[PDB]
Amino acid sequence: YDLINVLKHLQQIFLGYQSGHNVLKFLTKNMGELTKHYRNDNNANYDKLLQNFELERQSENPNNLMRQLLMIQFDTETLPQVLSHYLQIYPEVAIYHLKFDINIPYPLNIIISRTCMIKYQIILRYQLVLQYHSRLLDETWMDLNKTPSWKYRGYSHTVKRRIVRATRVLHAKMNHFIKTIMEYFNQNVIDKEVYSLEKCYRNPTLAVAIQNELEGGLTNIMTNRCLSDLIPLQLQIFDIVYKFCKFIKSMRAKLCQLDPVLYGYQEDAALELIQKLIEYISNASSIFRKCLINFTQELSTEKFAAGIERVLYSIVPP
Amino acid sequence: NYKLTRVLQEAVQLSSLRHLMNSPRNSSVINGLDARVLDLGHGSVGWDVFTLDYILYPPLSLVLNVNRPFGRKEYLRIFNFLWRFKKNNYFYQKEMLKSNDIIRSFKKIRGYNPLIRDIINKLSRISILRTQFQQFNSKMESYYLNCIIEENFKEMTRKLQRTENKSQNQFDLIRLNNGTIELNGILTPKAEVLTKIEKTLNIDELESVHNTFLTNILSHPYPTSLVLLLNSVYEFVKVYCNLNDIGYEIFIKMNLNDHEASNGLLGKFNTNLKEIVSQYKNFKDRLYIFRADLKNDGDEELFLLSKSLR
Amino acid sequence: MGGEIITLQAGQCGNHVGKFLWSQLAKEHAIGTDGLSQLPDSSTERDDDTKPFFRENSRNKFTPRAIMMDSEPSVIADVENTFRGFFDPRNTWVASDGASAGNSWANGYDIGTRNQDDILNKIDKEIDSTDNFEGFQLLHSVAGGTGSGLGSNLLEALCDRYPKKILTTYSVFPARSSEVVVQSYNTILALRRLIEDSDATVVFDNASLLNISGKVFRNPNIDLQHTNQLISTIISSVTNSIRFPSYMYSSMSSIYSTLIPSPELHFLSPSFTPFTSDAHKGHSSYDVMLDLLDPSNSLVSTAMNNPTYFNVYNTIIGNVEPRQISRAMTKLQQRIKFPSWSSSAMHVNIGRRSPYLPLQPNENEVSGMMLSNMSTVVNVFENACNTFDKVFAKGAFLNNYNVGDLFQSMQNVQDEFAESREVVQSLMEDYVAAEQDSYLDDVLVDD
Amino acid sequence: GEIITLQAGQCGNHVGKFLWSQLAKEHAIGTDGLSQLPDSSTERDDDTKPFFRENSRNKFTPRAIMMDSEPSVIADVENTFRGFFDPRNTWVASDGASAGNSWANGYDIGTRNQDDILNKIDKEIDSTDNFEGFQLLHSVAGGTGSGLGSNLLEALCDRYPKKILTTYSVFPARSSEVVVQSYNTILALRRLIEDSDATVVFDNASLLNISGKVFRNPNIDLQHTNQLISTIISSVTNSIRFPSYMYSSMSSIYSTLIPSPELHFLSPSFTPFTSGHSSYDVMLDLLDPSNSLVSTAMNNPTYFNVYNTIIGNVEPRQISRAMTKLQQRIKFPSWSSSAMHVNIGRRSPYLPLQPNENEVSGMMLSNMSTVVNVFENACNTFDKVFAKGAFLNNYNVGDLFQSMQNVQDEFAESREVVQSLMEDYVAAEQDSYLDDVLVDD
Ligand SMILES: Nc1nc2c(ncn2[C@@H]2O[C@H](COP(=O)(O)OP(=O)(O)O)[C@@H](O)[C@H]2O)c(=O)[nH]1
Ligand SMILES: Nc1nc2c(ncn2[C@@H]2O[C@H](COP(=O)(O)OP(=O)(O)O)[C@@H](O)[C@H]2O)c(=O)[nH]1
Repeated sequence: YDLINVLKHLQQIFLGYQSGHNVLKFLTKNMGELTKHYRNDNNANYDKLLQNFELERQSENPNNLMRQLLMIQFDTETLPQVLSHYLQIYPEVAIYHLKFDINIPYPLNIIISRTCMIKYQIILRYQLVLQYHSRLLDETWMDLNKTPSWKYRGYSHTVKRRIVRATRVLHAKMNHFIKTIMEYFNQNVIDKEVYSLEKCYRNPTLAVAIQNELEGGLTNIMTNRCLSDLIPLQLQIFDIVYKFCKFIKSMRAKLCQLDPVLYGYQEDAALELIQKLIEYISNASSIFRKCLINFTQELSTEKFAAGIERVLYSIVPP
Repeated sequence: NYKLTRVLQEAVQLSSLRHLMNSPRNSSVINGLDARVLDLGHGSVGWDVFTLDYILYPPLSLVLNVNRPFGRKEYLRIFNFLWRFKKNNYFYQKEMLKSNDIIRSFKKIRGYNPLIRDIINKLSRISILRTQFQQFNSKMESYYLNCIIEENFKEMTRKLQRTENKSQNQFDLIRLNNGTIELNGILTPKAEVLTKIEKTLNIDELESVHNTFLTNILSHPYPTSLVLLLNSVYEFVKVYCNLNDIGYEIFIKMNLNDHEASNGLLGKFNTNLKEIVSQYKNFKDRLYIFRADLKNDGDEELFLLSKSLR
Repeated sequence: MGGEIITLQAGQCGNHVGKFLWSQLAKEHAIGTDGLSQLPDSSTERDDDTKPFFRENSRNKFTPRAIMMDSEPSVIADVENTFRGFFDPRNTWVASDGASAGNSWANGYDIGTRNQDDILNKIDKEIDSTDNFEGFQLLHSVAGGTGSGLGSNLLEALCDRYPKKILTTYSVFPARSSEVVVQSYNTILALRRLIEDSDATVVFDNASLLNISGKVFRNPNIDLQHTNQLISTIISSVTNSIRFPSYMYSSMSSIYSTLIPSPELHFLSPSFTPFTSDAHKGHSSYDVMLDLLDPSNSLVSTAMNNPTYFNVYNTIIGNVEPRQISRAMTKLQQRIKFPSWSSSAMHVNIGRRSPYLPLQPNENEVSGMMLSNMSTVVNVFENACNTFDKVFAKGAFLNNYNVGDLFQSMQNVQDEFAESREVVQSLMEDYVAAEQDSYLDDVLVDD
Repeated sequence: GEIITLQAGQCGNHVGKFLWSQLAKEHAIGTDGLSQLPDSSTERDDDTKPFFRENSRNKFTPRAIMMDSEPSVIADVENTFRGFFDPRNTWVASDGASAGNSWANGYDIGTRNQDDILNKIDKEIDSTDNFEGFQLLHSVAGGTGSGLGSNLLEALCDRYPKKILTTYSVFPARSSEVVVQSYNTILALRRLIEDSDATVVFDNASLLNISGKVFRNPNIDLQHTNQLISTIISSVTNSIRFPSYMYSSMSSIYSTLIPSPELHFLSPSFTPFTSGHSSYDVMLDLLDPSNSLVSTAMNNPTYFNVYNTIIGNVEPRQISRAMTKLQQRIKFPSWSSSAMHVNIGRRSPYLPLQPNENEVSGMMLSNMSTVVNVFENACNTFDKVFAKGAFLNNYNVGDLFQSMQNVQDEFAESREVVQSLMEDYVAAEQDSYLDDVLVDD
């Protein structure tokens, strides 16, 4: 059967195993409609994304049967809502409802149980959503450093500080934190499981042991603090990063009012706008940082984790 | 009947097919070629009265199922559809060549200064306007055949030779209407045996492939959207046929009689010119709507057609 | 809707090109140098020859449906001495007096009428060989006064003798700015008559073809005998849809219907993908066609000054994938410019690689060609324009070319010349009107 | 995400051929364009696509253009390797010439024929799948660098305003010629500073110090050290070429490497290897300035950003322990609270870890304050000679030809732009530089 290739493909699909270019490829184009689904009804044009995926499946490798069998469905319940049934995960007291699954033939289905598929589905949704938001922030960085309105000159130190440096300072902190989490999750969680599975194929003697490890790793991933402590807080981290990204993108136009190139775009009106943009950054940076530090402190009381320390290091100031 | 059948035979001889018609290893396939006359509910119509046929005899009749009274003779509905495009090709092709003949002679003689200039270019522009009408049908004919009939045909022919170690697509999934695509007919781990013979089709399987083809096209917004535009091209051509004959008489008679006799030929043109303009505008708006229908369908192929109409 | 085609060579340029053409056609259909089928006869493939271009006899000899004319009898003979049994000499003829042959104007224009019966006897005998006749195709050079004059007299005579038939030509002008002073009368007159027939032509100056032959063949010594190969691939592929027909194209009548909506602007500008006429591009079916729009591989003066297109035709040959080429069509749509008047559908066919060619080791080595109707095609013979402007504007050389008692009066010479210049200018007037959107309102808004 | 590399003169093309050779080896793709891998499998665990074009015949060439003013250098690479290059995409200067090793020379070739170099670049982009930012390598002061490399950045900014421009900068004059090359360096930097999005500096001292310790021929300086530098510049794409998940693209990495783009130059640190062990030690070994690529006396510099990718027999527990020196040794970014970022694994499968090997290698790069030692060399040199009249009046080509006024103004304004870079390296380490950013807000 070549089960090794099959599972490697499954890992390539749900754990992102050596798939950085595939996740970025997935996001390419699709992010344009993905941002609309939590801003729309259940009558949303899900079909447009489904077609984009179908077209990608047409342009696919003939031997990678695991991709050929892969499909996207939409729920109405987003991750924190579906995850409300888990005892360790606290609900809000909602952005993505995109989910992937696979139809498995019996020779494999006996291994690839529905339980593991559910765990794979939910783990991937976590990985995808985090990658999604990480990507928005990265593209925002490139927009910041490309767009002429963000490269104004000779206005004031007040604006260079309150708009440009303030944007970069908050952006960098957002970036350091979201990336460090991703690094932890892969380096100290997923890599270990992929590795463990490779170890279990070293002339294994028992089929069951393999099956137990497959389930074992999926649980080890699901019970990690990066999900259990983070989800209730992730809700605010993403909402702030997401809105910030929108904000910075709109500023590609709004900040034209700092340079003569603005010419109704007049300077007193520009000051009203500039100060409103300033307040936004101040309020957003204040709440984002305070929420993260409150959490950083809470996470420091739990001794439970190599990259948890790394994540906390990335947020705790000098 | 003598003429009807004699012509069918001539058509083959005329085509490149003629050498296979005479081939010593075959030849006989051509003998199944035949045709029919339709009672259209009217005894004097022409054109539409015709359909082409082919008759299978056992053993071939057992596999290729050319529909008989048990069904609707569906293969002739596609023939007639394609035939309507071909009828169109005849009608506009003849008239544009008639127009070029008129032009070749119309511009042959120039007299009485500017007066000649006032007319002429008025009618060469019709032949130019006409291009939108014929391009539409030529391009759609291409679409229907090259993107549907030919593709499904190729599908059948790919299937038929898969036996000889062709691409190993053994990942046949069944799409359900609810969006779930579930593997089936492949419920085996490639049937790998590890420790170690022709995938041919039997008679019913071959018959199935034939019926599959018919289904692939028959089951492929209305088919009549084409008809509105295809009929508009025909109506353009019929008006145009009259425009070309009047135009030739202008060329000869108005120049034997320098505006001395048959004055007012352009009055019949004005009636006919207004109709081609109206038809043109209707054609352009319906074509615009057609592209609108294409984008409002959701099919990537129809989006390509909307773009490629440009 | 279609029919047989008789080709014609008129002047040595069509014989040098003609031997490359016939050689390639012979390869395409396993014809051989003696004209006989080179294949074992398996009685397969309905398209084993093209009825429209050849007359097959009991020896399976494929007699070209062609007439060969020149003013230089040794060129006719050398092609006959190449096609050693293939090209039947009964249809060849030399239009010549050694004394008149060196005079490009007098040779052509005197023979066009003086020898009209010799020119026509070969033509009428072959047209009457069939019932389902469609048209003629000539290999020419406007510089080639021999061809200009007999071609001009045939353009008019055949339009009158055969009012509904298709009459065309492929015309190669040398890329020379000063060698066209002496050509100032026959090249403009070739146009004076080419403009009179909407079927007449695909035009080129060999400018880029010369430069192409010097980069693609392993021979930097660019010359006609190393460039006619490129001419051969571009012209041979034109009839691929006739030779190996499918659905839309099988004939010149069909090609005409979709490529030249305006009888007035029939002059086309050619290009091609790598070819095997004397080649393996290494790309997808969409990329090979995109390169056809790149002027650096135009067969004529290359870069055009933002040309406006009135109509573009393409053919792609090989393992063509309709989806790949959809990327190409989208991309070409953003490069081809036009008024709403010429916002026609572009038409692309799919041809067939002949079964008698060496088997292609990789079916994805897709090739192809483009023909386009553009306003800037008038720049192709710019060198002739430069010298006929200097000459015609002055009334230079009237009858100093020994006009054959036609327009023997200098004023009458100038009047013929004036008509040829009226044609040059009216050609561009129509190309400019063709760049208008309002062109459409003139007969739709108005009555 | 396709990358096209632009190779400027001897710098770009020699390192380029050494790099393409290193890649020819790493992907078993072939120095002659013919895959070195067996045909026993149709599947791969790498991604050559972004750097090499696959032909219809499964043959390969790099996505790169060799620079036009130095046809003898272009020929060196195209003729030595040949099968692994595609000369049809290479622009050659319109006059077949290079009018001196100077800014004016290449700048003028570039401005005069900007359209022709762009037409070759632009046509290749159309043949690829989603072009990803431009990669450029040059000697900042040289004819192909200060001259054409500077012109390319300007040309690319207007033709491809939506793409990322990333460059590799190598050390300025290593000899007394600095009194000339420092002027070219400064004009070059004006363009590099104003137009690029990101870059990096490679110091001669490390090429030579490494050479002295790694080659058995210690007299090697810029030649052959080009292979050492090409193994250094491999870490830049390994996560793409032997794909990973964490940092798989340009836009996903630069936001992590240099959040504040004016300080666009990174300071690499790398342990050389032939073509020690533990993740714990390879990470820690790169904090030692002797392994840096911009070596100086500042053994106690501050940092704005530190990043590292370790490839090999990786042990995450060791990485966790190595982190102790992140906390103890990196002077904190008191102005921005940044922290070190990492990536791991993806050893080329065709150059696998050998039996009994637990070795790892990797690249540390950082945005460090004390990197002025590879820029001031020109800024504080050309100006003292310049003030006495430019020493490049024998390079009066193009803009320096048009007027002596342009000569003096281009040099002086460029120095001011460079001075801003020097001012920014320093201002950036002050807490007061950014504290007011959020306090007065
Ligand atoms: N491409 C090509 N051009 C030719 C050839 N022979 C002559 N020409 C060109 O044709 C023009 C002269 O016409 P030519 O055929 O020699 O004179 P003709 O015999 O009176 O028709 C000039 O533009 C020549 O460059 C040839 O074999 N190939
Ligand atoms: N690291 C490195 N530096 C080089 C190399 N070749 C030249 N340089 C340096 O580049 C600068 C001169 O640039 P160069 O490339 O030779 O001139 P160009 O051809 O006009 O661009 C000086 O700083 C040289 O030390 C090389 O192969 N490697």
